[PDB]
Amino acid sequence: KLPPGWEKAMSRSSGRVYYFNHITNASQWERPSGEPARVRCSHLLVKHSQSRRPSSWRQEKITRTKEEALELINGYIQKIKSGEEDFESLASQFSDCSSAKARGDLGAFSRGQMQKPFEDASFALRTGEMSGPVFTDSGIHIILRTE
Ligand SMILES: Cn1nc(CO)c2ccccc21
Ligand SMILES: Cn1nc(CO)c2ccccc21
Ligand SMILES: Cn1nc(CO)c2ccccc21
Repeated sequence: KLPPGWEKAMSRSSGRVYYFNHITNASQWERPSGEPARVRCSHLLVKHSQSRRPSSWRQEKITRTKEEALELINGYIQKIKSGEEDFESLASQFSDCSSAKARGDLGAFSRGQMQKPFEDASFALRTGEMSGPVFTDSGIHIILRTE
């Protein structure tokens, strides 16, 4: 039926069908469109107190809760989807990953290099697509597949 990871669901608030991807946590109204040795991704990381390393270039001691991290991630996704902000702009300003200085770009990678949920989401994204919140031991990620 649908590309890897996609399923149909019903909006609680509207009653209209939508599509959700359980690998990437992406969700959208439109039916999803249409694997490579490597992908290229950018990400925005929000760390929390249970991150493997609760520290970043933004904050020496990261104290926010995982739930608070998820709310930040949700808010960034909303601004990216509305066009109010660009992913690259938000990553540069707010990613707790040092890749913030490269607008979140991580370069190209294969399977067997990244943390597993990150890898799975990255390879399930089509070129140009963005994930929903993806959880790893680093924190919570928004992932943008660029190649
Ligand atoms: C961890 N990481 N990975 C990349 C790849 O762009 C990068 C670039 C600048 C700073 C930190 C970085
Ligand atoms: C600048 N740069 N680039 C990469 C991966 O390409 C990387 C990984 C760890 C730290 C810095 C890094
Ligand atoms: C080893 N590894 N795994 C991930 C996935 O979060 C990651 C992100 C940035 C730099 C290195 C990284």
